[PDB]
Amino acid sequence: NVYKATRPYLAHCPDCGEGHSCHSPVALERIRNEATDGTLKIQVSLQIGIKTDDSHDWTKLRYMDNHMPADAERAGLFVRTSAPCTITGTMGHFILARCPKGETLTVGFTDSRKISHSCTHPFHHDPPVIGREKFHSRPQHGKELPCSTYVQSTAATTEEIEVHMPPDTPDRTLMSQQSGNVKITVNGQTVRYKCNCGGSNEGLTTTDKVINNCKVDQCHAAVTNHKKWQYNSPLVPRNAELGDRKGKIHIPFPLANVTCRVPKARNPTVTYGKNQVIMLLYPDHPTLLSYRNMGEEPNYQEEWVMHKKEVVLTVPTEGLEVTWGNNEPYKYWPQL
Amino acid sequence: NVYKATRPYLAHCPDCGEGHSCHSPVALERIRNEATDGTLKIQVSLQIGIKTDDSHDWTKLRYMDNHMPADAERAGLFVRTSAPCTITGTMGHFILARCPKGETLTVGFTDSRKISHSCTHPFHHDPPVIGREKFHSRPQHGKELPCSTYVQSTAATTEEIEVHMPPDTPDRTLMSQQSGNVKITVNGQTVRYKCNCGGSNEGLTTTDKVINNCKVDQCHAAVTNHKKWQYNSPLVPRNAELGDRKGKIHIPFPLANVTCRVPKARNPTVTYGKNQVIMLLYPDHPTLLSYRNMGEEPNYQEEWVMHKKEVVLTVPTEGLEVTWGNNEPYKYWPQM
Amino acid sequence: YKTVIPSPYVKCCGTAECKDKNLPDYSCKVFTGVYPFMWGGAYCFCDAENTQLSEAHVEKSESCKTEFASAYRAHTASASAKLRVLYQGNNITVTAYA
Amino acid sequence: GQFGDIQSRTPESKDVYANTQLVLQRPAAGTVHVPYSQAPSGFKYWLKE
Amino acid sequence: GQFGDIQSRTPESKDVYANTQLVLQRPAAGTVHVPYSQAPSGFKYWLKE
Amino acid sequence: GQFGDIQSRTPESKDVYANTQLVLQRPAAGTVHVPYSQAPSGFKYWLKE
Repeated sequence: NVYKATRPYLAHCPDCGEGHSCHSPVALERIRNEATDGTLKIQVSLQIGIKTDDSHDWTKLRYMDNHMPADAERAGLFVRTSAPCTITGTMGHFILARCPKGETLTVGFTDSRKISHSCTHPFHHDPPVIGREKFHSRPQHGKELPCSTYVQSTAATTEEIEVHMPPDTPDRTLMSQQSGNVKITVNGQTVRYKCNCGGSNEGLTTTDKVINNCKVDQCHAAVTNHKKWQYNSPLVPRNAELGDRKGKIHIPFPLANVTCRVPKARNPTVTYGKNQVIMLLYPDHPTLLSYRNMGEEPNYQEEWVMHKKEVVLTVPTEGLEVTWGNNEPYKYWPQL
Repeated sequence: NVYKATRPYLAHCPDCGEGHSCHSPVALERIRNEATDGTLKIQVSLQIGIKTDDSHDWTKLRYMDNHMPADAERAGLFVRTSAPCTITGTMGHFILARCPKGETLTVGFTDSRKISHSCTHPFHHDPPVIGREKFHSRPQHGKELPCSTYVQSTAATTEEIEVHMPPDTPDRTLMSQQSGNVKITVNGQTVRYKCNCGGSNEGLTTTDKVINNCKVDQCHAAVTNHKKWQYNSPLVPRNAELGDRKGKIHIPFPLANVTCRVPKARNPTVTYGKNQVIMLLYPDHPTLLSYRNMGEEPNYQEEWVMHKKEVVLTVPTEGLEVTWGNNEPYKYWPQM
Repeated sequence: YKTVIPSPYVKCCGTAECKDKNLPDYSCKVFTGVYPFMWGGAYCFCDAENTQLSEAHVEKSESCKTEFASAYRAHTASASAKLRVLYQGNNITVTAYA
Repeated sequence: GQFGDIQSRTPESKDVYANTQLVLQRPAAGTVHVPYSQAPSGFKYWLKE
Repeated sequence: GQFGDIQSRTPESKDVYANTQLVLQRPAAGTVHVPYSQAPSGFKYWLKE
Repeated sequence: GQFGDIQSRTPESKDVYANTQLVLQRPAAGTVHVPYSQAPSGFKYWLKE
């Protein structure tokens, strides 16, 4: 249970809502888009499918709430670009989603206190249409084309992330300006403190401490817990009394080449003439039309047909090959 | 509570829902977009933050409901273009909102009877290009540039509007056929009546009146507003027994010069040649490219780079200055 | 600019008259045979004997104090320069009118 | 519609010059409103071009 | 695909003329459907062009 | 930014060649992050063009 040493945490966000930056528990880390099918591998600050007591529960969510981790609902979790996204997998920091055309990715959830937090990152989403037809619903039976997707195998293989120790979690809420002195409120936790002022200016306290004649800005505290592990996040600071000491853990949902069933453009209204071919193209989505001569000079010509179009193509003695979208090339021969 | 004297009224709408035009209490008047940051100043038919008894309550809304003003909820109020908008200020007829790219602006709310009314106006929204880069999502940290927005301070200062007496509203539901006579049911409102029949056939009543031997079709009533105040609107007629007698009230959300945060384009792959400079531009968002000669003839040229582009620029003896987005101008000089 | 438009004077069973006002871009017009409607029905009693006075004028917007462009007439120019001098092995800054 | 459609001495000045080509239109059937035909802001157009 | 692909005497007429170039295709593996290749409505195309 | 910005002998090879023009930038005020300027994937660009 690799989740024994593993744990959750918090990070910073560039957009928590209405263009304002804050420290969000749903902070975005890495948005992977290696899959050719359109599936996005989103890395978040919180953990999904695990409870605060370290137990598997698919309906529950684990997020960081002011120094302590708290439980939330799986139904409250949402992903969106320009319109809502369909979630196709959740485990720990990772979310799998199929999103429409967008310029900014948004990931959010709802807590126990009925308060919604969401992180927005600028990301140009535009999956490369598979095939030559822009369909919405996937067919059960169709043309087999090579593509890529993230598999649902949980097995510890292939891909891996770097995890380091979370020495002492910084917390400014532990210090308070008591008139002209600084009070350190422990709240049944082991706190490591350091101050610029005289007298006691270092140590590891288990009890409430007070620093005489000092300011909150000239002090620093943080909870200790060098017993849990943390992932190498750029949104979390590096451990002070540590160089490049780090660990590594295998990650689920790897990228693998698969097969996708696409469609084919509808045949156009074809009428023959004296050494020429007339085509009435009716495309439902942007369809590519290409043609070449079957002789010495091929003279390749390509054009993206989008609207109702009539094309007149000259057919030489050698022959003319016309390719209309994902359909097999149509061969034409004149004579006489 | 300046909302004691002031009141609300009704108007017309071009789209209340599903492309049908009606008389909406959430009717759109003026949509101001002078702020460079992206803030929109929306003027509506109803009043927010004021109750029917003329008292300040931020959780309450005041809208017109068939001749009489009624109370609603602040939480029910919504603004949207293509996706929902974040409301950053509400006071009276004015709403402040940050909206994404859209072609039609929609403003709505929910009443006491749990019925939702929304007004849609065609408006081309596309926050101007503050700087030299056309980004979508706003960054938390970037280049500081001067801009303007509407602040959320409710405080009665700076801007103001004109107010006065309102007109009379028509209402056939005020008259009733009591056997062979006409009964005018006031319901605690000032009503102006006129009839074809003899006796009392004119006046301004505050009490329930009865017209003996008359038909409902031969009469006509309408509510009026005098004890209350009204804003000098060009869509409402001027008070007959009044010249230029008017009052004035301070308005929320004034315009103030703030600071916008932008980003700087990434350095381009630069390769030097014989009196020429080659740049491989890779823009993430629409970035402006401008260049000039550092001599007698500057010959300024500007172009918006959006895709992968290779640009060859001639460098004269005097020098060539190239500006790529929000980055500092790159200076180039000829050599051997 | 700000197109200041007040509430239109709807005269029921009568005629309204335009008053020539000394205001920037002042525009006035009276429309005959108007039958307007409100929430509870018709605002006027008469069918075709009603008029509507529509008055308007152009003013400077509230933004003019902040958002504005200035039209200047440049006459002559006065030159002034910041000069660095390495005098007695030390750099000295000189700022004076040219 | 051009740069200078509205001319004032200073941003706080009292008297202003205005040439915007403002004409009132007849209101819609059973409607209370002031419809008008006017050339758009020359300053707003200049700020773009 | 052109204006006149379907010709009838009156909008309520019984007999009609039709030249649409309709050809049936073989159905997909383990699928019950009638796939076909036909030139789109000439009237609908004309209404646009 | 071109085809061959990253060169390796086999898909399972140990040693790799890399020319991507990677330069580190100064982080934002009161922010912990590693900002950088690097030419986009030549292979991803080639797959499109």
